Amino acid sequence: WNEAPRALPFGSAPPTLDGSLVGDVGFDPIGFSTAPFASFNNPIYQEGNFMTDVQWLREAELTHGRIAQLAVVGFIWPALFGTFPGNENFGGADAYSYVNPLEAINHIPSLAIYQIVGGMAWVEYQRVQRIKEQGKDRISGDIGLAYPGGWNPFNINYSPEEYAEKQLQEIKHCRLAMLGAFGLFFQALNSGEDIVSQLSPAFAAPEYAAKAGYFLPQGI
Amino acid sequence: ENEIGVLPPTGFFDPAGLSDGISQEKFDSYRLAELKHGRAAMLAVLGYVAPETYRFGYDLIPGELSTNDIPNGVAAIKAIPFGGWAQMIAFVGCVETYGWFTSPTGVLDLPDDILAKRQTAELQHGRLAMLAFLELIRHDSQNLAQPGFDGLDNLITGLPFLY
Amino acid sequence: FENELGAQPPLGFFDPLGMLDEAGQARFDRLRYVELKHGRICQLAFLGNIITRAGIHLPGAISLDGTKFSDIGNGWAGSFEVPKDGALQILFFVGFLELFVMKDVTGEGEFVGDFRNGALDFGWDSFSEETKLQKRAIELNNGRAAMMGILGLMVHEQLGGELPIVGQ
Amino acid sequence: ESEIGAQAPLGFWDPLGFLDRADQETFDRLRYVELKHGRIAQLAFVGNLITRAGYHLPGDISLGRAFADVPNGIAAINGPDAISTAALLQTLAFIGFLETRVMIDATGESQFRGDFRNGFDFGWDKQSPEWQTNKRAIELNQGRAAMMGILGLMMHEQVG
Ligand code: CLA
Ligand code: CLA
Ligand code: CLA
Ligand code: CLA
Repeated sequence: WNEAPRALPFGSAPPTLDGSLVGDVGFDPIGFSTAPFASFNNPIYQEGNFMTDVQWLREAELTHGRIAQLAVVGFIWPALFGTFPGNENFGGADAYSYVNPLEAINHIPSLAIYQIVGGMAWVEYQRVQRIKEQGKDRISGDIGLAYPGGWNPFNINYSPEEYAEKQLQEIKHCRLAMLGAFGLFFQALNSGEDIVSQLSPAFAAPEYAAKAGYFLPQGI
Repeated sequence: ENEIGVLPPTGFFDPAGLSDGISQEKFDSYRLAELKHGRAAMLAVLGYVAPETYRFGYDLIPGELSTNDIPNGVAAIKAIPFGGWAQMIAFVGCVETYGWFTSPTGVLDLPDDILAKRQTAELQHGRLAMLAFLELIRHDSQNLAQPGFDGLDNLITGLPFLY
Repeated sequence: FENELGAQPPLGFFDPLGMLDEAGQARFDRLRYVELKHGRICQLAFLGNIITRAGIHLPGAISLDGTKFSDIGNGWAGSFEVPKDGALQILFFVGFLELFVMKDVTGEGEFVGDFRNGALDFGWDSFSEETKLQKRAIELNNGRAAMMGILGLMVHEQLGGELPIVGQ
Repeated sequence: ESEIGAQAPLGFWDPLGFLDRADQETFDRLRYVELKHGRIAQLAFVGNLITRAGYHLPGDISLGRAFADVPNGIAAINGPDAISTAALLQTLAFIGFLETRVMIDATGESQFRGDFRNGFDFGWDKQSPEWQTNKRAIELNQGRAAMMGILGLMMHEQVG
């Protein structure tokens, strides 16, 4: 094992991290990268045509991170910008009026849940197809969003260095957003309130501590 | 004689001479017991604290006997029906006798020195957890047999921020 | 076996349990035959169940002693009011269909499940080479979907609840 | 594969074709499972009959409950008015300890998987040519019959 890697400068990192994958600093004290995580019971495994273990872990990291990135804004938005203009002529019985994120899950029509689940299933069926058909040449991410060659309504083009910089930004935001989403969820659970109704009271003053006011007459 | 698990706090700690001569197979069997007992103790200490705040909300018997209701500690073995214990022990035996629900990707391939250090650490943490379990059940049974005895209140005397 | 039909693009060849591994040819034929039989049965059962739940019932569905068609319920519990002898007659008819008619009674075996009685063709050589494969696929897959759907309907009927779309 | 187990009107009886591929180890494992299930089944059948007759051990099982107080049948282990869970757990532990420390092969008698001589036997030595075969066809056979019988008893006592 290599010794003294950036991050954990008094520790060690496995030899499998190397360079390659963007975002690599050497943070891997336990392992998880020297084990066949993409070969044991994988039903879509293809001998001599699949990806490596660390790339599989990167795929998992990207998935968890993108979900968390969406989830943070999902937690914050309805409480601060107001609810969706929906619920009109829907007979929802103020379903969308609720702003506590842990309460809205018990008041939405089942059609919304099933639509979300179906959309996710479709997206990742496409992802599975791409993974199988791309062989042992995996560009990571895939799913064909806005890059030349795939779907690209805005026709985004980037120089290779710009593409690498975008990849680095994406991975950093993914990690930070995972931490933030975890924190927001458990804060809201323990406090029993959304983030805005928990932070706004602690902005100016408590009611029992503020002074009565100014009553001194003027002109005397 | 001299194997993994010897640390400077003591030097051999074999007062009763339970090893003496024996044989290699007997010592290997002893070590395998020391590990299994230690891992079980670690898991038990960890799982004696978790139900104090969380509790999966499923029904052991459909209709009654929700996990939200059964008491925590040594009073659970009386509440849970015998069939549940039988099924759990059967599942553990399925895990142990066969290789089911076990994956060979957790063994890892660490270098020799890292492996030795981690094995010693595993043994030490297990050995601490065994005595932890001893105090835990001592206090629980003493308080349950006659309330008020051992005037400290609540399960888990340490970590008072739970209550 | 990794190239036969049923390897739809979405997932490709899919054998998680890996029961095929080493096999001859009777095993694959038997598996395909039973899969196709289950698919056809489930398609018919699902269509019947959905049309009965839709609300339209046969005016001629009445049985002995009147037993107006509107009295008959739906579901496994809702099927416990038909006369015993009528159900025995239905079972005897289906068993007869399994003993005769529903087999290859000519000796032509272009593929498993191509009974056709060698006499009731509705136009087969008209289709192109690829159209045969497409129709055999579109069939099998809809059979698989019907199998899963009817199992879900039967399970949730006894479990108790409110499935979307369908009232329940 | 024609060995002990195919006789009595119907010969090799494998309607579902489990042994279409077959192996020596697979057949040995299946035979051992069948034999163990059969032995346990006949012992349980005898025990259920004898406790149905009315006989009971003297004394008390738990703290203040005689052996003759517990119900007869399934209700003994599960349901209201059953044996205390502690006693059942300890009896199960005793059964497990005896199973894992008593009836294993610690000497090397081998022969058939399921032989637990360990040097202790009565007559399985002097006799040799064929009494082994017909006796084994009995041991297993009776096991099958008693297995069906105990299953039927459980069915009846659950539905009756
Ligand atoms: C602490 C007690 C203890 C211990 C350690 C053992 C240990 C062992 N027993 Mg054992 N046994 C015990 C008590 C014990 N027994 C008791 C009290 C009985 C009843 C008298 C049995 C009856 C028994 C049988 C019949 C067999 C064993 C076997 C075994 C061995 C493997 C067990 C295994 O793989 O896990 C169990 C793993 C499982 C996955 C369990 C499968 C459960 C099946 C599939 C379901 C059975 C139906 C269910 C019980 C009821 C369904 C209800 C219905 C409404 C659905 C092992 C040496 C087996 C053996 O020797 O292997 C060749 C074997 O065949 N035992
Ligand atoms: C279950 C089967 C199924 C399948 C395979 C599909 C498949 C499809 N639907 Mg669809 N749909 C379904 C059920 C299904 N649907 C149901 C039940 C409804 C309600 C009646 C709809 C309503 C619907 C509409 C209205 C539309 C589609 C569309 C589409 C197409 C594009 C989907 C897409 O990109 O969304 C992508 C969706 C997302 C990326 C959302 C993901 C959001 C987060 C990140 C997922 C997080 C999931 C979370 C972890 C789950 C836990 C939370 C939960 C407890 C709430 C695709 C062919 C669209 C189309 O063009 O088709 C014509 C379209 O406009 N569907
Ligand atoms: C000695 C171990 C032990 C024993 C005997 C019990 C026994 C019991 N626990 Mg418990 N528990 C344990 C450890 C243990 N637990 C641990 C380590 C945790 C922390 C996760 C918990 C958390 C916990 C909760 C939150 C609850 C219980 C409850 C219960 C009771 C109901 C049975 C049940 O659902 O258990 C469930 C038992 C477990 C979940 C333990 C699983 C441990 C195995 C070894 C995990 C194996 C790996 C796992 C499948 C995932 C793989 C990860 C991968 C990295 C390998 C029962 C008395 C319930 C109750 O009513 O309390 C009174 C309840 O609500 N337990
Ligand atoms: C499809 C599989 C299946 C089925 C049909 C069942 C069925 C049942 N489970 Mg169950 N279970 C399963 C899988 C399954 N389980 C799995 C995978 C787990 C996780 C390990 C559990 C964990 C579990 C728990 C924790 C409990 C149940 C209980 C029950 C019973 C519900 C209450 C009842 O009917 O009281 C009638 C109950 C009886 C008449 C007593 C049944 C005695 C059992 C079946 C004997 C088991 C013997 C064992 C498997 C083999 C011998 C021991 C082995 C060590 C050698 C019911 C018989 C509850 C229960 O037993 O309530 C009493 C309960 O508390 N189950």
